Amino acid sequence: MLDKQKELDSKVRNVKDKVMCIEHEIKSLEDLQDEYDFKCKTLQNREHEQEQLLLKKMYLMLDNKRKEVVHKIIELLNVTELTQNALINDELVEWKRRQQSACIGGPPNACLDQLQNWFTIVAESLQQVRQQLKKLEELEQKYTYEHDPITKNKQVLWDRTFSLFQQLIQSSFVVERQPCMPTHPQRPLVLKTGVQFTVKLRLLVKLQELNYNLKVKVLFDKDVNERNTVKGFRKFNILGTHTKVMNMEESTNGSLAAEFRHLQLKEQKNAGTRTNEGPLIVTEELHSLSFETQLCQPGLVIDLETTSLPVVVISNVSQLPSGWASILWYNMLVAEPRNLSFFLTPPCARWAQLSEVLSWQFSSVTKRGLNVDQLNMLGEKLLGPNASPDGLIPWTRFCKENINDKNFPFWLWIESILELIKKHLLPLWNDGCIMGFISKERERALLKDQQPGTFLLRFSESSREGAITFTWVERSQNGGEPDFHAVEPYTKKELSAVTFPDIIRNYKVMAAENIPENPLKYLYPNIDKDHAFGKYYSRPTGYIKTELISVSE
Amino acid sequence: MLDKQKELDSKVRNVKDKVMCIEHEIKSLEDLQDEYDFKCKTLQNREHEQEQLLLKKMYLMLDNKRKEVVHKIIELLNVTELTQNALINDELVEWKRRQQSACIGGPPNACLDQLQNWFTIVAESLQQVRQQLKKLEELEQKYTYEHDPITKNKQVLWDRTFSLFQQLIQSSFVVERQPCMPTHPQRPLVLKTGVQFTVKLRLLVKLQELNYNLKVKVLFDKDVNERNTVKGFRKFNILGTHTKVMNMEESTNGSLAAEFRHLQLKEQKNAGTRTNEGPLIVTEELHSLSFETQLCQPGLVIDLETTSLPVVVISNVSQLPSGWASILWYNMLVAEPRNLSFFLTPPCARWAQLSEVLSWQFSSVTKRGLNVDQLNMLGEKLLGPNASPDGLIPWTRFCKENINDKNFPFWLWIESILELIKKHLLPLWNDGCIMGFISKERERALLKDQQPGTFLLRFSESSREGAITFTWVERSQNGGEPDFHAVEPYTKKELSAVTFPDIIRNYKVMAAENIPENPLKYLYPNIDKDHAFGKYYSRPTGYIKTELISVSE
DNA sequence: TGCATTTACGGGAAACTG
DNA sequence: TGCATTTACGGGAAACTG
Repeated sequence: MLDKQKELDSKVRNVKDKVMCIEHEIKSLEDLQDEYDFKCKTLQNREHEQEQLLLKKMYLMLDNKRKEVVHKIIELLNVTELTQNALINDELVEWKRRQQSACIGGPPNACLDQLQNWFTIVAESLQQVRQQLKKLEELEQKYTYEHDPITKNKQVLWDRTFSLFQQLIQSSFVVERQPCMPTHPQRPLVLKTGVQFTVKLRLLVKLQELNYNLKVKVLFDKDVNERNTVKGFRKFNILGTHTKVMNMEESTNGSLAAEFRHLQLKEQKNAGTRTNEGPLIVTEELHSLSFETQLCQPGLVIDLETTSLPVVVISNVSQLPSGWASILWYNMLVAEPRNLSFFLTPPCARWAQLSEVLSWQFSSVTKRGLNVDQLNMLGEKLLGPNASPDGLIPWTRFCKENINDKNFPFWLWIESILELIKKHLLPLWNDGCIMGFISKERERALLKDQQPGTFLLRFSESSREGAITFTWVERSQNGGEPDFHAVEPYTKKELSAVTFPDIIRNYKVMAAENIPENPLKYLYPNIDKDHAFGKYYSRPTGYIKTELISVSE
Repeated sequence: MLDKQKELDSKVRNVKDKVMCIEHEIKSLEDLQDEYDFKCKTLQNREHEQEQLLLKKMYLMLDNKRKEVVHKIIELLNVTELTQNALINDELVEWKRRQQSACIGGPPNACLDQLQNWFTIVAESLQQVRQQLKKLEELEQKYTYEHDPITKNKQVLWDRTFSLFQQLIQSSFVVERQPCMPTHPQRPLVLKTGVQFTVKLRLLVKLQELNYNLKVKVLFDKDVNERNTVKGFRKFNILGTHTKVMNMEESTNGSLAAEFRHLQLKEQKNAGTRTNEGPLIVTEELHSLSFETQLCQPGLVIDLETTSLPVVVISNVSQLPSGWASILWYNMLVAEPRNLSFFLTPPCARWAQLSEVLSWQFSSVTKRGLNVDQLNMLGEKLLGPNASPDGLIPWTRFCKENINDKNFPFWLWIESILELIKKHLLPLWNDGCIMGFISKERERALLKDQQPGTFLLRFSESSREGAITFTWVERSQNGGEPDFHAVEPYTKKELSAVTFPDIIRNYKVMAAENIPENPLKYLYPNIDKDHAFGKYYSRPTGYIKTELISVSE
């Protein structure tokens, strides 16, 4: 809450206060050297027409006061550095991690307003300290003498003030929204050669003499040593309009921003790399956008510069799945050190950290993430029976390496289930009708429940296209549980034709010449089908109407 | 058969024969002026060391023989013109119509070999007649005299021979295969901005001193006055490599050809036309490819030139349907006169001519066209109860203008039915299982047939997506026909999910608590379902198998 | 020879301009 | 304001190159 923000805030007032205060002192000193000027100039020349002593004791004040002014700036400057350290190395830093996490889903990041505020106040305050060092520069360029407080102090001061300004502005230039294809908005750090994508820069030092002044140019792979060292490294060029100029309009509430839309990548086919497909890493190489600009002024010439988070580049949305797998692993095990050679030695993740991201994956796309018992199932797929919250899942295991006995990788498996929910199960998923992930051993051991006529909804473990199922329980006459019963899993092909509610409503089980049955009374504990799936059912010389319907035996 | 071909052929021998024959005569004359030369030259100068008369009577022969030579070429030339008329204005002409018809489906066109033959023989023969006019040019450039048969004849002859050659070669240059997108091979005169398409030129005068000599360049809309006169006329540019050179290799069996692949159109967005969408004609404007080249030689400089059939240009295969509608109507009511302003006043077609094309539409895509009773149904849709084979179907009626009461045009309706067969009904269509087109009045009046358990397959008349149905007959107890019965039509959406054979195999009709029925015993006259659709049916701790199935009530 | 990655095109939907 | 035509992108399959 206001744990730091209050502290921090406090300090920024402190600066602002000190700067005014200098500013009186400068006036009063701007007076007293005049007053002297007047009285001296009438008294130096005088005889052209009871002690006292004005000239000897009073002069003193043209010393005293200047000393007090000079020493007093120095105190301000020293403070300002403390402040500026707190604000650049904690405050901003923290926001940027917070944003890293927003990208792979996770708690949404706060606005850049509060920050923009501090940054701008401390950046105004310096600017004022700039001018007074020039007003004192003036007084010296009136009157000077043996030891002139403002002749020893002049250059060190000037140099500090600018040193400070420079660090300050440099740090403000920041990627307010990282690169993204519009047609893929939950998937923001993967690009495809061809499609257009958007970036937003933003400066935090909202002055008004920086309006239509800064011209940002975009670059790509600039200074990436992995072009020479890594065999097979692709190369590209940005197509759209790069240069934009950064302006207060457009984005509301000030914000001195620049929102590129219409940017594109194209590969640089030049043989060259010769696309060695026997190299170090598949297309999970990371590549980096860069932005550049420069703040030109009377006596000022600041180069700015920054960098998106590492990006992945693909050709075909076929790849996107595996592509997002790489952006997860990096924005989860890396603080920012742009480690474009990360996948050469990709470290292991702890189960405790994995799980909360796996959850984020569903919470972002739907309206409900992965509960506890669910997670324990995927726990055990990766980790074994002993699924401690410390266990280490290696990057092979999560992504390129078949599960226990199957012909697919684990991440590809979830990725499909996730795609199925998105386009055929949202309503049932939002509303908690689906258990989804549950072992076919704890699923029996929870169906010695009730009325021979209860059924769960699972996700097939054996598919690759991602596929829902259902299981129910009978009475076998032996005085015990049934073998229980599950139907071959409904994938997209069936589901496209009739809905999964409609399937359930009307399933039959048939014979030769027997009235056909309907063995689905109860959803999980006790819910009568036509209440659980009530609201999702569709609808309730003269063609006769038909329905599709799924049937067994 | 060999009705003309024999005649024609005959004549071409005639030419070839005459040319040899000249050729002896030229030799024997090439001798007799020598012989004279020898005897004269010994006798002119003689005294430097019984009558007779050699010099006076014999000389005569240097006249006689030359006269006979000269007159004799003239006979050849005169003949050759007759031949060349027959071959250019009937023979070629006919082939080209034959090809026009191949494009909208129809009897496949013969090879260009036979033609290539004639063309080449008559084109060799001239070439020889070229040379002898130069061998006689020589004899004159030996010896001459009062009336020299070959001084009056020299220029007229020379000029004729070339006049002839020129017409001959000009006519050979011909579009052996008209433009087409590979991904759309039954639809060859419609192009889409973006896709690549192919053309083949071919010359018919297969000489060997025209190999890597002729460089064909492609053009587009060249000399099309409908760019200035017609408001809204689009414009374009060919992208790929235009110039190709025409070579004997590549295409086997000689053939001096040039097969462009990789050609593309792009619109010329330049405002300009300003895309007035209140002009004369929708995108059914016709546009024309042109080919050009030039046959450069010692003393010869022939410009060649030709033109594809009019083409239609679209943006999106959405349009292709209506697009093909325009290519049908033109290659059916127009002999070739490139009437790019045809759709401004589009004439009416007679039912007799329509029908055979409508048939061609199915015969081309499947393996069976439209029988007689079928045609009579579409007869009556367009024409009325009185569907004479002379009735006039106007172009509105066939294409842009709703049917009697419906919300679609007739051609769009067939176009859909046609698309349905192509991707879900081929086998049943090939094998005559489907009546398809039959009025819902003659369909009752042919189902007071038999065992309450017969059913046809129709095509819905009310769809727009194109949709099959089935109807069957009962027994009502009243001692007469049933109301009969038809199911709401199965379109692509159902059909994609389960097949139309599988539908039929298992349809049920259901109740609350009654065993469900199967009212489809017999296909049309008497065929037991499971024989008619026998061969098309699919197939005949442990998931339990299901099926989709269509059900009524 | 096989697998990985990229291209090319169809179809659907949104965007554009008259 | 509405309709026609074109663009932009996803997904599937073929083509390419190591």
